[PDB]
Parts: sequence; C-alpha cells; structure tokens
Amino acid sequence: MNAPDRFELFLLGEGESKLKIDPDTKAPNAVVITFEKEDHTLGNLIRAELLNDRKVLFAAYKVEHPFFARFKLRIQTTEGYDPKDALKNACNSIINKLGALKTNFETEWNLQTL
Amino acid sequence: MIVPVRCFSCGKVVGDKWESYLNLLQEDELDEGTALSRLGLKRYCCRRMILTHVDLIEKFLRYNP
Amino acid sequence: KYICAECSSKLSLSRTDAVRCKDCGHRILLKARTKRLVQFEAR
Amino acid sequence: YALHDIVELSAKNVACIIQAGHDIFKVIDETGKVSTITKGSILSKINTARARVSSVDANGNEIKIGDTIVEKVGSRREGQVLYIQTQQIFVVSKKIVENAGVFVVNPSNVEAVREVALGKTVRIRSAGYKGQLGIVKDVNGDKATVELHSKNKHITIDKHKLTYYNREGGEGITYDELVNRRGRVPQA
Amino acid sequence: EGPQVKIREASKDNVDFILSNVDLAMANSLRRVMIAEIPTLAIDSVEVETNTTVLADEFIAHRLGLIPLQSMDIEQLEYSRDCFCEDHCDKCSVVLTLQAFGE
Amino acid sequence: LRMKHGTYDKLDDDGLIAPGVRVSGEDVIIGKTTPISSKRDASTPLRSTENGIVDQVLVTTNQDGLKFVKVRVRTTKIPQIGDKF
Amino acid sequence: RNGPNEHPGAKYVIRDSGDRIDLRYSKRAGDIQLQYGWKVERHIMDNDPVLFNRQP
Ligand SMILES: [Zn+2]
Ligand SMILES: [Zn+2]
Ligand SMILES: [Zn+2]
Repeated sequence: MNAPDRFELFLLGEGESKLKIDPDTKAPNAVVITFEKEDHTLGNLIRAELLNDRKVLFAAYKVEHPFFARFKLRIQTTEGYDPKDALKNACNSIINKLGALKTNFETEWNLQTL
Repeated sequence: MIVPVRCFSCGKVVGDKWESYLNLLQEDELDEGTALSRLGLKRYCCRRMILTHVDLIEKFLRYNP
Repeated sequence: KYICAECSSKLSLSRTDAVRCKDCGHRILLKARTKRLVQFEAR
Repeated sequence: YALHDIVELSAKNVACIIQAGHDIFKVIDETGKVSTITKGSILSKINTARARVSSVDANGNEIKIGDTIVEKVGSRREGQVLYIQTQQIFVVSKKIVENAGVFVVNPSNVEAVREVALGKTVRIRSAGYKGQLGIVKDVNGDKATVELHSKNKHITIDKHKLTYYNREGGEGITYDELVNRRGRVPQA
Repeated sequence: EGPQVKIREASKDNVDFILSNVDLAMANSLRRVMIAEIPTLAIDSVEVETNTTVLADEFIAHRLGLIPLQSMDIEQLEYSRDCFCEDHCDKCSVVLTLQAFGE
Repeated sequence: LRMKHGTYDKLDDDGLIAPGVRVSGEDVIIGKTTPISSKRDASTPLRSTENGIVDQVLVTTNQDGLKFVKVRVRTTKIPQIGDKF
Repeated sequence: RNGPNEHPGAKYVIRDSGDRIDLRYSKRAGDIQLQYGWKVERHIMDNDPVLFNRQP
C-alpha cells in the first residue's frame, strides 16, 4: 500500500544533489562522499580503484539500508593530497580501463566469424 | 493459466517453447528431460519452470464463455 | 447495457422493466464492461 | 430561546439575550440598550454558525464569530464575538457578570488577540507516473489527489501538469480550458 | 593493453569469454551494469478497449510486459520522462495493437 | 439526508458500477436508496482497507422476486515484505 | 504547509478556543498563520519515542 517508488531508486529527487562531500573529523585529511541513487555497482568499483593507489590510505564504502538507494564513501589520503583529486584520478583510470576492455572485446568479436 | 513468459529465477524466455515442448512429448514421444534438453534449457530453473507448469487455461476455456 | 449469461446477447433494458432474458428464460443478466478508457501497467 | 441566542427583533434590529425566560426575554440591542420583550416579539433566531458575516477591526485584521477581541479604549474588556452587526459587534466575556457578560462594542474600538478537476479522468505529464490513467478524488489547493488505475495508491500531484480526458476516451486537454471554458468533458 | 577478452565461444544469444588483467570489483560491476543498467524497450502501458477472455486485464498486461521487444536502436530512443511530450509521443515510445477473437 | 464520503460518480444511471471501473476507499459499489415515509441512501460502500478494479456485476431476482445484485471486485496482490509464505 | 497528504506535515490544527480545524477539508490551509499556544497534530517524525509491544 506504501511501497517505495521504484523509479526513485535511480532517479534524483527534487532538490537533491548527486554527490555530497563533507569533511571527516575522525582522522586528518579524511572526507565523506555521499552518493545518492547509487548501488554497490559503482561504489565497490570506485573503492577498489582507490585502494589500488599507493597514496590513498583508507577507502571504505558503506550502504546504510537497502531501502534507500544511497551509500557513503570515506576516503583518507596522505597529507597534501586532496581526496577529490584522488577520486577524480580513480574515475579516470576506471574510464580508461573500461574503454580498453570495450576495444578489446570489439576487436575479438570482429576477429571471430561467429 | 499460460506458461510464464520468462523464467522467475533468471528471466530466460520460456513461453515460446511450451508448444514445442508439448509437440516433442506427444509427436516424438520423448521423455521430459530429453525434450527439455533439446529445447535448449540447461539451467534447472527453466527446466522446473516448464516441467512444473499446468495448463489451466485450456480447462478454463472448456466452459462456454 | 446488459448481456445474458447463456445467450450473451445485448438487451439494453431500462428501468421498471423485467430483468429476464428475452431470448431464453435465464435471468442472470450479466452487464458488459464499462465504455470508459481503462489502462494497466506490467508493474 | 436560550442564553446568548441572537434574536431578529425586526428587519434591521438584532439583539442578544442576556436572560432567557419562558415567555419573557431580556435582550440587549445593537445600541446597547437592554429591554424586556415577549416571545412574540422575536421574528426568528439567527444561526451564528451559518451566518457568514465578517467585519474589519482597527488594525485591519479580519474578525469572525467566536474570535477573541479586546477593546482598545475603556475597560479593555476581553471577550469572544457572538455575532457581527453592520455597525456593531456583540461580545461575551466570562470575566463580566453584568448583562450576563454580553456587551455591544463598535468594531473600530476592538483588536483581535467548484473544482473542475475533481471527478474526471486525468493523465500525468511531468512526473514519474506520466501517461498513467488516474481518477481525481480531492484537491487540497494547488495540488490534486489522484488514484492510479493500475496501482493501489493515491498520489498528490500538481493539477496544472495533468491532462484531462473525456469520461469515455476522448482527447486530452491541459488545465487551461476548464479554468477558462466552463467545465465540460470533451467529445468522444 | 589493459584488460583483454578471450572469447572461448560465441552464438546468436550466448557468448562465453575470459577477462584477464581485470580486478574482481571491475568484473562484478560490469556484470551488475550488464544485468541491470542496460537500457531496453518493453511494454509499459496497456490500454484495454474490448477484453472478454477468461484471463484478467492485469494478468494479460503483465504477460505482455515481459514480451521481449527489439532494442538495437534503443540509444536513439529517449526516455519519456526526459523529452517534453504530453503522453507517449512517437519520439519516446513504441505503440503496438493487439487484436484477436475466436471462431 | 444520509450521504457518505463514497463517490457516486462511478455509479451509472442503473446505479451499479460496470466492470473495469476503478474503485477505492469508501467508493460506493451498489447504489441503493430506501424510501422513507423522501428516501435515505442505503448504498454498499467499498471496503476501506481493500481496493481494486471491479471484475463483474450481475443482477437477478430473489426467491420472492425482489431485485438482487452481486458485484465481484478483483485486485492484483504482489508479494511484499510483510506477506507470509 | 506540507499538508496531511505529505508525510512531514499535519492533518488538524487546534486553536486557543479548543476547536479543531482539518487541513485536507480546508482549501486555505496555506493561509493559516499559527499563533503561540496552539496545538498541531503533526505526523510522527524520526527520534519520536513510541511504545512497541506484543499482545502476549
Ligand atoms: Zn531460468
Ligand atoms: Zn438468454
Ligand atoms: Zn515523449
């Protein structure tokens, strides 16, 4: 009778920002990025890419509740390294890897007659 | 009533082969497993979706309306 | 405005009129679906 | 007739009862004069609840029946308005015993302390439920409540972004013809 | 170089391949987007004008919704919620008609 | 004098909702009025906690010949968290 | 202003005199100015204590 709006899971609500970045006082140079209308798909990949970087120290993604399509990513890097720059670099690396994988798959499919 | 359009577990379309399944069972007198394998159902989800279905639509159509 | 359960023939009877089918003695007298537009979704 | 009841003495005279008797009633008129009359002198009883009479106070704030007001001059009597006259207002106060606590004061000397959409099939235009048939139940003002045909839920959506259709099919019309043209469903 | 694909076998509607030099998280995210995030065209709204079958309007509408539809040019098509249209314009929706009766 | 919150617009001239009509809340399903001696409404409001599309309506005569009406309403219920299996 | 239909809202407003006015039935809800000493029947919000019990 009051089931959640299914489309609302992946659609931003009125007056809602896609990303909300706030500082974290638990540790120095730590930030919390709340992703709205997102699932484990992007959070896990972004966190895995972040952990692959030596400069990045801590990168953890948490889903508060399955009901709400939203998660929070805590990122802490070394001194003098802005976490937003690290996230941007991780996203760029993910895009490059995805493009390379797409090109390889297309080449393999073209090579195969079937 | 009618065979489900897609498998509940995976979502594979299984409604196309219900008539083929019945024809194989009757025309070729093949066993359930062999007919299902020939139709192209590997995962047991679709196997039980097709095998366990009951054609109540025909029984409902038996009535005049 | 109405149909017979067996004959399935339209009657279009009015008020202060018998509710029995004209073709047969059966008087179930089912009613046809509303003419108003109806929409449904697979969700 | 009971205490505090409003009595229409004549076509232009309205009084408030301060002592309800069997056949003799003591009533204060709009001029503040208290007089004793008989049951026959009362033409009819004015229903305060159904009386749509309003006045303007000194500060300009609208005052209706039952609102608490305080006189700006005099004894600053505080009380609830029972009825509003063309040039006077009757106010009953629980702190005054004289005249059963009912006094007549001038309004300037006191200070206060058809929906076309409803019942028509509609389709939403700009929302997550656009293109879905709905039936309008009620409107709360600037927003219309619609029950979806295919969903067992009622949703509130702005009426301006909904297109109205005829009882049976028909063409869709936005919320611009019904407001201008008199409510009439299109032709199927 | 990056990640490479080794297609062990391919078919009309089934392809088995191998991904190398790729993280587990990336593969899982790829699977998730492929199973959920790929746009597709399917019947969304069903309007009934004359139905008298033993089945129910909601039942048949649900069955129709699951019917696959061609979506090769889905990218060209635009979401209805995006384009400025009154309702199911040709630029954001596909309209089909179902007619039948017994004998 | 007795009028309830149920919307009577869904009712047709005959006073019975035809199949395919959306009804919810206290919407009247059967419109019946008992003369009083001018008349008082005696409609059968829909269940407050249940709603759906009216499936079928039939009108017949009882054993004594009095008009009798039976309206069947059909709803589609999908599994939810609170449902028991 | 949100109204009874919207969850973070209210359905009834209690004035000083004690009379209760409903919001859904009143089309001028947005024009009502709240005054000190009045009471509003607001929908239960987060961090609102409530007793949970089982019949046995
Ligand atoms: Zn399957
Ligand atoms: Zn007949
Ligand atoms: Zn469009």
